[PDB]
Amino acid sequence: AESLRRDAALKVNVTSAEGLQSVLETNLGPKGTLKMLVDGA
Amino acid sequence: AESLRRDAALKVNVTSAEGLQSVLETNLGPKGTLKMLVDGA
Amino acid sequence: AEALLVIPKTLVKNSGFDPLDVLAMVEDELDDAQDSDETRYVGVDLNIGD
Amino acid sequence: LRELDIVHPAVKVLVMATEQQKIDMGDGTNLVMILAGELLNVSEKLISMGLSAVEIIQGYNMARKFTLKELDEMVVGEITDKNDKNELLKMIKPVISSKKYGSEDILSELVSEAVSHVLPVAQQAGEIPYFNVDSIRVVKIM
Amino acid sequence: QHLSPKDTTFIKGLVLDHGGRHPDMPTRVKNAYVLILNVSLEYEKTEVNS
Amino acid sequence: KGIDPMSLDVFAKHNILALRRAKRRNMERLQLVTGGEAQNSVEDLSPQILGFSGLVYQETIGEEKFTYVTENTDPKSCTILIKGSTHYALAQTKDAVRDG
Amino acid sequence: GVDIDGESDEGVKDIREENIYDMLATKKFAINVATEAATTVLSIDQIIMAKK
Repeated sequence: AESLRRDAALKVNVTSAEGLQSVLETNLGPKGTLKMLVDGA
Repeated sequence: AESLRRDAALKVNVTSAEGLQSVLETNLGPKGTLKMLVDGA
Repeated sequence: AEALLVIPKTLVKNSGFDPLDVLAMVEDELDDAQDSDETRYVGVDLNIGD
Repeated sequence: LRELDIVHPAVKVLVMATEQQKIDMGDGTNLVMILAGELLNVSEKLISMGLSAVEIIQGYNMARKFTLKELDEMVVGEITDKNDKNELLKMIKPVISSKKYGSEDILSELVSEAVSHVLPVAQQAGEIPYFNVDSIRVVKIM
Repeated sequence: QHLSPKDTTFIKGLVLDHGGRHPDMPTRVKNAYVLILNVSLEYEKTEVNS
Repeated sequence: KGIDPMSLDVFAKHNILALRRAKRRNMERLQLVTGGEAQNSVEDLSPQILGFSGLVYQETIGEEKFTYVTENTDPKSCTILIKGSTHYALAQTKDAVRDG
Repeated sequence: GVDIDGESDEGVKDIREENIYDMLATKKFAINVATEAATTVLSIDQIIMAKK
């Protein structure tokens, strides 16, 4: 046999978007949350 | 003070059903595949 | 309702046929049967594919 | 195959089919195993090509019926079943061939002579069987 | 396990395992009468070897 | 029951087919197919006890032999003979017949 | 046919000279057995085993 014919590593691109979605899903709208970021300086 | 939200749990019970479904998925129909099963005999 | 459509998609999956292609062909034939007052049954043919 | 230890159960499938050739016709066991092994190599390229194994099985069934119909047109000669010492030399020669070299000329007259002794005189009669598999015994001496 | 599955045929009556073996038995018998016989047609011996 | 070697030559002159080592459960269904009742004593045998059967021919095989009671007017029974070359071919065919 | 050679030759030779033939009963029976042999292997997509 040879080649691949499976691209399934593509699911990582969708999975990487699922993590960003869950972060920005909570703060959407007037009922959302106020996020805080700290650099350390 | 110990009380929980009763997390969904579940999971693998459905996941184990998907693995068993694929065993009989290709075994159904006239165009399906015939599998060999020999345990200890 | 969506769990009952896996059986016709499974028969065409083992043969390598597109389950979405054979699904749209059956729905197109059922739309013409609803207009007429007759009764005609539609089924999936695995040999030909239609 | 009976003296070898089989690990994978898929190998026993070809072993059971090989024993069928020895029990009934008794000849061609090497033709069955080698041909069955090559059908898997040509089918391996179809798996990588994307062709499903279902249509591959259906393709062999159509090709098998076409081959059996052409076997009747490929017949050259017809054995008269004369059971003559010289006539049996044509069937026995290829059997001894491709096994042991140099003994095909000597063993041709020894085997063909023992067959004509156990067969009676008859023609065009297939109702009553005559030649069995135990009629020929092989002995050895130093 | 002897004959191939392609040569199978339907059996209207009943088939038995161990039949009688004699060289002079006829090949085909048409319109034969079946009679159940419970008595022993073979010689019998005492319970003790003799 | 068994057959003595003395009666082998007697049944050959009259062409009487003899059988031995019959299954007890199979003989219970022979009364329905053939119609004849089991006769325990020949002294009480009646001419109406004899049943009716069709062509009976035995296949010639070195290991075993078969007897065909088939071709009956009112057999009221059937037998499905399963043939196969290998062992798995017999298990697959038996599953397909029982499912049908 | 196919010649084994072993000494020397040019091209191939006629098989009818040595009278090497194959019976139809042997060749026809070997086709049906070899066909069903490879059919079983290609039809099995899964194998379940257990240690003894």
